[PDB]
Amino acid sequence: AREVHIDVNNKTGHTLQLEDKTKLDGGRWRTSPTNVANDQIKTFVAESNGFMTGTEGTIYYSINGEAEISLYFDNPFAGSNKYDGHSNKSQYEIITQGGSGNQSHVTYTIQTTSSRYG
Repeated sequence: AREVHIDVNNKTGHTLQLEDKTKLDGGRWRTSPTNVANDQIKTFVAESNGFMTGTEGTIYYSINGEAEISLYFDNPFAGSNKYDGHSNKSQYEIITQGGSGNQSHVTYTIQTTSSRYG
């Protein structure tokens, strides 16, 4: 019973549309991902359900015909948890901070990309 709690914080300027391709490679959804409104935070939760396995998956969101977001999480059996957030268009950026442990928590902040000085 490893669990992964997921906060998705939408700061994109648009609605995050959940894509059907969203998938759990291991485990099950206690609370499953939904669309998330601009300037909104929602929490989704996944449960590991077997012997010496863990929870692992990727949530995919669409930014209104404009871009694809991928949020990966892994709370393995033994090991370090792993997480990543990626945007297929340079105009969006994901901040990823997630927990260590067993009942773990990760927050993905989907934001507008900033321009770096000089």
